[PDB]
Amino acid sequence: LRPIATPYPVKEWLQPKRYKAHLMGTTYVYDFPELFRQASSSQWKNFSADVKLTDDFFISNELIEDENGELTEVEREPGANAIGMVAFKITVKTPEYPRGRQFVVVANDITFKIGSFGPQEDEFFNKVTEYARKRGIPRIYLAANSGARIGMAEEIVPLFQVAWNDAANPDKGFQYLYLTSEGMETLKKFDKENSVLTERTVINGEERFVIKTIIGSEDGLGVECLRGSGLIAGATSRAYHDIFTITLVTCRSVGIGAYLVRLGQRAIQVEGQPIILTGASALNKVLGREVYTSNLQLGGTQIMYNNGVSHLTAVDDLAGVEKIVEWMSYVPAKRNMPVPILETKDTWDRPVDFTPTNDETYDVRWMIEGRETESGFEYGLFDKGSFFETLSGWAKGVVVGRARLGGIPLGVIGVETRTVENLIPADPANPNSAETLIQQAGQVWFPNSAFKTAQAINDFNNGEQLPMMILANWRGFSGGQRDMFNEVLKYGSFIVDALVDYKQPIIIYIPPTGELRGGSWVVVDPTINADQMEMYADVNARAGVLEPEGTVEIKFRREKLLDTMNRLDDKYRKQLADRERELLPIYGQISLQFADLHDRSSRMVAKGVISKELEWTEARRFFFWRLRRRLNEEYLIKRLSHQVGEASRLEKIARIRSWYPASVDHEDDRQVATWIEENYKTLDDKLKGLKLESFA
Amino acid sequence: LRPIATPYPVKEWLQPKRYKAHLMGTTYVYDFPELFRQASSSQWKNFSADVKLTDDFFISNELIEDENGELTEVEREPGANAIGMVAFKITVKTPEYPRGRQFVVVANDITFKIGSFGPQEDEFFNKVTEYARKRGIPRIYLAANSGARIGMAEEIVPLFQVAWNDAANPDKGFQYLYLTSEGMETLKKFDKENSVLTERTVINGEERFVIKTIIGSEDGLGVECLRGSGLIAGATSRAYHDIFTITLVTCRSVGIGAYLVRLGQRAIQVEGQPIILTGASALNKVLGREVYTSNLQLGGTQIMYNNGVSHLTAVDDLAGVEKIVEWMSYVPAKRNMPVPILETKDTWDRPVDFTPTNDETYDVRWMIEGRETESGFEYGLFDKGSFFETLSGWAKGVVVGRARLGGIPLGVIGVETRTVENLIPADPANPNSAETLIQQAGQVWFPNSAFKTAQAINDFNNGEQLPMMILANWRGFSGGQRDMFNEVLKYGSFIVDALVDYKQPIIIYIPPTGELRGGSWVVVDPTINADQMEMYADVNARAGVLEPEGTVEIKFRREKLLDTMNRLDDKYRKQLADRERELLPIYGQISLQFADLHDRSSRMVAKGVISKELEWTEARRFFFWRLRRRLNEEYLIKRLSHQVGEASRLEKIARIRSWYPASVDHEDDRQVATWIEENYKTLDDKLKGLKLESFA
Ligand SMILES: O=C(c1c2ccccc2cc2ccccc12)N1CCC(N2CCC[C@@H](C(=O)N3CCOCC3)C2)CC1
Ligand SMILES: O=C(c1c2ccccc2cc2ccccc12)N1CCC(N2CCC[C@@H](C(=O)N3CCOCC3)C2)CC1
Repeated sequence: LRPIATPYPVKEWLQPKRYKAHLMGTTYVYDFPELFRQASSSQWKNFSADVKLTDDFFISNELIEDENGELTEVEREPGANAIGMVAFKITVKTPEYPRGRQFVVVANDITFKIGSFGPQEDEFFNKVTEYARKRGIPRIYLAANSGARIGMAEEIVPLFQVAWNDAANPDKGFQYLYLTSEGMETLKKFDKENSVLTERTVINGEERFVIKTIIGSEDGLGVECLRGSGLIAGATSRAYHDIFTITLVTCRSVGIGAYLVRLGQRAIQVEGQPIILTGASALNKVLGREVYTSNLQLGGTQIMYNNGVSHLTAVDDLAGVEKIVEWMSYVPAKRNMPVPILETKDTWDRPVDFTPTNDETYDVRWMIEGRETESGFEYGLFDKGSFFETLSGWAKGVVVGRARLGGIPLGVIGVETRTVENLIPADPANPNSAETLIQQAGQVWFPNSAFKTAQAINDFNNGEQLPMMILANWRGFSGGQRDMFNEVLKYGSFIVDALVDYKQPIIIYIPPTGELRGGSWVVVDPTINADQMEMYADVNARAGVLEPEGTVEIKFRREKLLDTMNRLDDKYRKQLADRERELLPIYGQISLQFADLHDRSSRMVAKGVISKELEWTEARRFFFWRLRRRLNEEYLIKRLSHQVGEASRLEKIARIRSWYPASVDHEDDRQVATWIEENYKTLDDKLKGLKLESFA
Repeated sequence: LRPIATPYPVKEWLQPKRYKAHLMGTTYVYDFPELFRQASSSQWKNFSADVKLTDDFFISNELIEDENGELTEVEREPGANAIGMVAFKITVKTPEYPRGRQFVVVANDITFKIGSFGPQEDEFFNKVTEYARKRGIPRIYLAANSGARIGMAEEIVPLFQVAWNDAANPDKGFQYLYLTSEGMETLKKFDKENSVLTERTVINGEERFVIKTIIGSEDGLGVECLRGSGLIAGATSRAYHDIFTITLVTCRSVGIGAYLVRLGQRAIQVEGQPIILTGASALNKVLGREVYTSNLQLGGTQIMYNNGVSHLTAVDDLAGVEKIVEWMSYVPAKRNMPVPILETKDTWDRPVDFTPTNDETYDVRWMIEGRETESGFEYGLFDKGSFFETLSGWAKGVVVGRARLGGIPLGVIGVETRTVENLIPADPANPNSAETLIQQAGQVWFPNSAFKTAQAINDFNNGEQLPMMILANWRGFSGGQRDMFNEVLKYGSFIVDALVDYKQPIIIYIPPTGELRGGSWVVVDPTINADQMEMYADVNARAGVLEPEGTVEIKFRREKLLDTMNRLDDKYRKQLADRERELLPIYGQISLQFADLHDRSSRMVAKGVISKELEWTEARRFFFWRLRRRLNEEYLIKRLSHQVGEASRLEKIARIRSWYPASVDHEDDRQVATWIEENYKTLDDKLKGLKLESFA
């Protein structure tokens, strides 16, 4: 016992495994539920400081397999785990779910066989994933591992013999490995006969048992660990489409560990804990030369957070747990439950204060969440303090996060107007390599930002099941050689695929000072998914195939411009060339103005390509009710889908709207949401009555 | 008329549009059905040279919209198209479908408004896509366009007026654009009142109508073209998952044209025809300096074929049409029809001649299709002349193509053992750029090859609906800094997602001299999709978590090695150090051999991670019947799925197998396929009898 004379018992002595986990720079597995309790309690303090919490607000129950391999809840002492994988069922009362919400936490025990994955850990991880999926509840994975387990048939080590070419000269080589009769008998005696595959031959009177294959009695030596890794990789790929999956890299994640991080998509990486495939030491042995000095050069935050493999970084385990808990606050309690509404001091009924100007640089985050000013806080489009930005280390030209609109949680995609830089590191493995700094202008989709946009859309859709708003402001895709060669077309196409798959309301809004041109409009147009998408343009927004300079270059050429000079200039109507030179700069400005006059939201409304033209200051009030009306109609569309089996979305929606009182303006979002919420139980009775269904 | 005195009528004079298309270096739209007829006739000649074909073997009928916008077949003169998009319904008798197969060909008319996409071309393209999809038939798109159509309100051009700050000095600036009463009246007279949005003001006695927005009377000027582009982009994204989609880049594909190429995935690019977003001329104007000299620098084959955006290149239009027709020969006639069997002179019943050796370099294509030798042709795993390689210009470390196994079409993925190089071009837009040459060793998955593998899997699955064979031979993923930073984890994960989605039989086969290690096994293990996947290892294959050098380094260290010296060496059992130095190189070899003895297919069988260990020479005979048995059982599984609605795959398969005569060995593929094919109609009666179904 060390240290002596402490006020309370030495927890690292009662369970020496806690000390081992600590010695490896990570939280001991059994102490993670306590971190979730601390993080959950902080959520309450930040929400309503006056709330009196009691320990019954949070329950953690360890899940273990029974005799028939079925998961069951247990209350046992920490460190009793017979396998290197542990799980907990968490039931927490949160500000968004005051009566309780549930989730599962799976974790590697780094103190158990270095946190390696053997067949038993793989089958348990899979069982826990299926458990989460069956219930529709989130699956949190805490990664702290050495990858797939490795071994050798340790029983064959003291028994094997070598068929030397020349016994007196070992250096001269060997023919094969073999066992003797006494070697064979040793295996027979310990019931390990099938540990080797032998072939008997007689050499100079003595019978040799030529080892043809070594199998081993102990399970979890090789391929069986690789099979199990495959099983859990496929399980995670499926879980991502079904439930909310998130991973916290808590010590290091190797091989299958690294793949699991990616397959669950949403990842929080603790500073200094690497996500690696092959370690730096092993790589130097493969390369010959001592190339790398740390695993952080391969899988640190400097790699993974900059990549977008790590969505967020955390200073320590508790910060990571706090970020999981914060992220989950935007997510339904379970699959297909409504998005969790959480109204704060910042009500829907107010104008938007922060307004962008064409002559001034702005951070898009100011439009999203507002900004502090010497003269007071300028509120933005979304609820004050609700913006939770993710993928913040990668493709900084797009800003992705979760936010709340008068309490309604949603995914937000905004455009960074400021030029962004990123540094490609020099790989020590190549002596003829140097670090490159890449600049990328704002309001242009590059391969990385196109990938980030698609990624964000998919992550809001799967598991999170959130509605979305895109504050669309792109001049197009980068069509230059570098970006075309770097497959910008592929990444842009992922955006289309991501929108086709979206199952919740989408709002595309071209903001004030914003533009949506050529290829950028194509990839985000509401006809991609008419069931979910809707588009709005601000009165101060712009849109067209080309920018005014482009339109003029193709459609308002010199002959058209000179004819305009002939019409509008008294002097024009060699003495022409001198007036041409004088007039040309201002007539170029006239044609640019003529072109820009087509690019207005009024033309967008006239041509029916936008639902409405909006005023930014009034957008919060408009979108709050539009979204709230939309969530309600979508709820009723889903109920109707059960009650028929075969009807189109247009048919379902028209039927639901036929139920509204004749006095109800179908175009009034507030009136429509107010009537539905006043009649959920009445509409339910209407639906239960429609159960006069027998259709072939 | 030019030229005079030709033997037959001058087709470029009868229809001057044919000459226009030719002048732009492309085939005239109406002449494309003839290219499909020529290509189809060549298919027959290559299959059975003696076949007598008559014109009734090929039928092309143009599709146009009727009064109610419904597609109908027409026989009209070429060049009569009122829109810049044309379509044809093709009915061809091919070697794999001698009674006929159908498909639709959509194409831009480059002679109609420069092949630009206006709202009418967009609605027609979408209508044709839906037509193809409803019928399950392939959709071939021939791209020859200038992207979305652009325009201005040409009626406002001679009418507009400028509110000069100082009329005598135009250079001093202007306030706004306006119309006069006579300008307003001109619009009123021609029923174009809504061409502008005006606001009347009186300035110095004269009434000015301030132009606030220009709308225009003509449709297809801007945003409406962008909306239509969005519609067709989403339509193509959906079509790719539903039917066989392919695109031939026949002149140039701009903006939406480029996106359509990618969204349909499978693309054949004719040499010298660019896939661009923004042209070189427009880019130089944006950049200031004359940076690019050709659109080929942005979207030529040197970019797109090297990228994997273009799956194949073609020397001319007919070569492209020939490649479409060849690709389609592996594809079912329509969605959910069986894969087209095509037996050739190369029967299933033969050994595999080409065998790889560890001491010699080989091209994996020799294992796939065989190779010519001075002593005769050495047959490979698949049918002679059946290997159709695609994505051949990109990530050359993986070899992807379609092939036939005793007539059975399937997708093949093989590993290039030879080191591959690729040149990243220097972008002229950046003066501080130089071309980089990247070497990548064989049997290692890099970001590009991981992406290509996933891409291939998805392209075999969607629309092609083919079974697949992966001749798995990877040592792992590249875990170095460069590849980790270039998101190898993301690309590797796409492989898992692609396998989870696979709906046809998969065979994973570790070939002779081949290995499957660590991360490479994980990503391809059959537990990822047990309903479709199966794994086999050759008797001369190897597999383990690490390579023997790695296993020794972690599990057969110096203390274990010295104990072995103590046991096996008479002299060992400072005088120790000298013997240690002598023994160490050979004892390192012993431990490497000990480790390798675990890596055998016998351990894989023993541990139940492979279905069987195989002999390469006998693989063709084995796989032919395994695949044929599998296709049959899968057919019966689908029929049963209709007749119940709710039963697991394990339940369905066990039930189908309960129908086999008691004498039938369920493990005998040939006997199982022979019995099913002898009883399809009997099993059908059994299924029709199971239609005593009323389950709640
Ligand atoms: O409207 C024009 C256009 C001009 C725009 C600005 C100045 C001069 C122009 C000249 C043009 C001449 C003819 C057609 C279009 C023109 N476009 C051409 C450029 C298009 N881009 C959209 C955003 C990405 C841009 C791009 O590809 N880049 C710019 C940044 O990265 C390198 C390459 C180009 C936008 C449409
Ligand atoms: O088995 C070993 C291993 C050794 C292999 C060969 C020589 C020396 C080794 C030393 C090792 C020491 C400790 C663990 C594993 C070792 N592995 C470590 C390397 C693993 N790679 C699989 C294929 C890709 C390889 C890789 O990441 N590269 C190689 C090519 O590109 C750059 C980086 C490494 C394979 C597993």
